[PDB]
Formats: sequence, C-alpha cells, structure tokens
Amino acid sequence: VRAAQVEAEEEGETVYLTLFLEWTEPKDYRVQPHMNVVVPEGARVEAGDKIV
Amino acid sequence: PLLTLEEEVELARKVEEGMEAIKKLSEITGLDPDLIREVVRAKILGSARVRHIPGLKETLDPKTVEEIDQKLKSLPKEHKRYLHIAREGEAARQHLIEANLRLVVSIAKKY
DNA sequence: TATAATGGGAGCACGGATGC
Repeated sequence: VRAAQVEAEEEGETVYLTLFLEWTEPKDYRVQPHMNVVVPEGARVEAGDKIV
Repeated sequence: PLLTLEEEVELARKVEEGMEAIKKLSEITGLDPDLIREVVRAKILGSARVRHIPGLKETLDPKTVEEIDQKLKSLPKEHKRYLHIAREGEAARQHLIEANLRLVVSIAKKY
C-alpha cells in the first residue's frame, strides 16, 4: 500500500493524519479445463468485464 | 502428439466458433458461406492446394480467392475480427484431425 | 448421432549389369 496524499491537523501535543491511500487486493480464480481465459497478461478490467 | 483434455476442448471450441464466424461473414459480406469457407481454408493450407469445388458456383483459382480475400480484408475492424476467428478455426480443425488420426487405426484394425 | 475408446500382423541356381 502507498500513500498518495497526506493531510495533517494538529490538536494538543498530537497530530492527526488524514491519508489518501491506494492499494491492490488479490483474488484467485480457479480455471477448470472446460473454461478458457479471454483476457491477456496484465490487462486492465472493469466492473462487468469478462475474465474467464 | 495426443491431445490433453484442455487442448482437445480448445481446438473443438475454435472450430465451432470458427464455423459461427464463417456464418457471420456470410451475413456481413452477403457472400456464400461455402465460398468464404473455401477461401479461408485455401489461405490456411496455402497455394499448394487450390482446386474447383463441386458445390461452388464459381471455379476456385488464385485470382478468385485473392479477390475474395481482399473483399474480406476491406471490412471494418469489428467485422474483420471474424476473419481471424475463421482462420484460426480452420487451423484448429486441421490439428484436431491430425491428432485423432490414431483412433482410426485402432478401430480399423478390427475390420 | 455423444460414457470412453488413440501406433498392424504375419512369415534354389547361376550369369550379368549395377552400385558403393
């Protein structure tokens, strides 16, 4: 995970960071022999787009 | 070499989708499914085998298959897609047959 | 017209042009 933007607000002796974070969460999909992959390596997909 | 289940299914799939793509090209081009099929097959196999087909209304020669190939390549991208599908379909057909050639021997030896 | 099946089967002789 990486922090794109960092906002800081001071209260008392402490600082409160509002962070804008961007990261990637993996999900595995098991492909059975009767299934074929319609997507290449490193391709970008959206909501609704067919993978296998 | 013999086909793994995955490989077999793949080739069969490419064949079916291929035939469908030939039908689609028949719809778009307004041409004959047979003529298109013969042209695609001719390009996959090469100029080595070119001959007149009994069902075709037109004699099949390098000239005609060239004109038809050019009328196919003159299609828009999304339409030209089905041409590629068809080509790879014919190739898959060839490999499927060539792979299943042993079954024929094992059956025929009993006759 | 669809379970899956995938590599065969059998069975003397001498003379002369060639071929490695």
